[PDB]
Amino acid sequence: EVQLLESGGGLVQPGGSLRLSCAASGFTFSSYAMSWVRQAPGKGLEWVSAISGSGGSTYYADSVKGRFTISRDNSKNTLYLQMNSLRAEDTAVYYCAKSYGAFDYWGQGTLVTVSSASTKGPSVFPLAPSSKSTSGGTAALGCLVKDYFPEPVTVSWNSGALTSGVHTFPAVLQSSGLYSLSSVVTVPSSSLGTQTYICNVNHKPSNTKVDKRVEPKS
Amino acid sequence: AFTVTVPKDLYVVEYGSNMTIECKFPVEKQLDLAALIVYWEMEDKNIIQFVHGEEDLKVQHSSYRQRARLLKDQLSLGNAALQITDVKLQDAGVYRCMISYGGADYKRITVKVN
Amino acid sequence: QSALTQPASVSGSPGQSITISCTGTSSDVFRPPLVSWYQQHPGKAPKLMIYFASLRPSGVSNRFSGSKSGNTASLTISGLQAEDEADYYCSSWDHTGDGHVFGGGTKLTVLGQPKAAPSVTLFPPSSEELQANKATLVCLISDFYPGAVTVAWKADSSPVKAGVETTTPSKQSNNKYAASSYLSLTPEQWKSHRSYSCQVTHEGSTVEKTVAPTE
Ligand SMILES: [Cl-]
Repeated sequence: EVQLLESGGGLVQPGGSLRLSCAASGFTFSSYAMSWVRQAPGKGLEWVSAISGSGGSTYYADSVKGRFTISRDNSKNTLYLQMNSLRAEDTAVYYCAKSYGAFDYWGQGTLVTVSSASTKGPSVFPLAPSSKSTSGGTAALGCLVKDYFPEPVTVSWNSGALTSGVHTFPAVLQSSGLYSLSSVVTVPSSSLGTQTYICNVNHKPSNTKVDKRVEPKS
Repeated sequence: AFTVTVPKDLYVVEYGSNMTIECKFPVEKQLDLAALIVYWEMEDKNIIQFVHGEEDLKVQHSSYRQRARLLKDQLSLGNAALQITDVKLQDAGVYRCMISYGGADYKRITVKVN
Repeated sequence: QSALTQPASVSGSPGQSITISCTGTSSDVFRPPLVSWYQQHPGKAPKLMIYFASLRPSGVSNRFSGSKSGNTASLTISGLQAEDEADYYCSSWDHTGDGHVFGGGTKLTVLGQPKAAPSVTLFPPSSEELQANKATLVCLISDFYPGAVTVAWKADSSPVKAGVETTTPSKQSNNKYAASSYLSLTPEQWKSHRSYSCQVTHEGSTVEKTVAPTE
């Protein structure tokens, strides 16, 4: 199966540099032209750059000409975007796309945030289930991921073993310029006190990985 | 700059005869048909779809069924050649070839039937 | 400013046709026989629906079709389903045949959806957070439709306008909406009230949850 995995995103200060990579598999990489397409948070798709199958021809949107360079390694099946002289306007999710008449395959994207604000990892606090209001049927417990920058944070439960009934809410950008989110899971009220629930929070920009055990209060 | 060219933009054909119209595209000697897409259309009716190294006849419009074929021996030379057999008066009109092989472009060819 | 022009939004009842138009600002940006269409669901990557104005990739539903007329391209969706709610983008190859341009996108709304009341969950500050001399009340609102709510906080009968941060509602996978509201307070404020309340109003119907230091 065709796979395109982007990597390299994160927080960059304005005027700084970043290199994105896209590992391709499942097709003859050197036979296809490849592109980078970006999307600013909440906005539309913008084509950035294209490169021919051999790497001999490169094309750029006028907004990135002279600052970004597209390249490829046809032996490692990898596509690159070297970004220099970054500006706040370049903040976007960057997608790797295979060109075959049209963009038939896209990667899942990598977020690039160009800002002069400093990184801050989150503080994680459990949202304990109400053993005060037990004997019903379903109980809700969570994880509060507070005061981080920049986006994103990933949250999983029991290292990926618990996926059913999990709802991770979109972050709130507060007036401080910091984000905060919560992840909740509804479980059988009969499970509490016997079943272990741990939220796994990862905030790659700050190298913060936190595991928090959520216990019923009592 | 991917460019498709036509040796002729107009063909005059006799009723009942066979006709072959061509579009040319750049080939880099190490031809990979898995990257080539060839599409032929006449007045919004699908004629040919050569995708993934295979002619997809499942989408062919009724009149062009069993009469229209892409000459696959010419693809390796950079030639998209559409052969239509037993030409009818209804085959007169504007045809277009859309080719993708890295980049993409298209050309129009008019056919007149006597 | 996108080189191609499409409608900002399109709305329509289910089990019905709907057409989104794409057009250019010049020949160097828009060539109808080379138009592609993409579907993008919330938080997901774009998906190719139509290429070469009318060709459908393997896997794409026969309900999706494309056409062209003059200097115009169109995406038609037949037999509208709720799962079709997504953003749609058109794209074209440029005059050179190497670069690309995109339309500004069109948000598709399927108008049949029945009203759903919000499910509200309110959490008090955790003991661990209180130990760090901080306190945050967490109000989680989900499964509501349409996507518009107003949130009000109360400190045992008094409206609280300071320290409140609320998200704009976001579309969930089931096409309903979610939002969250956070109230920041000092541990002293949390312990100096009988209780705190999160009150959410949705289509003139109020859903309230209350939490207290001893509950
Ligand atoms: Cl663009």
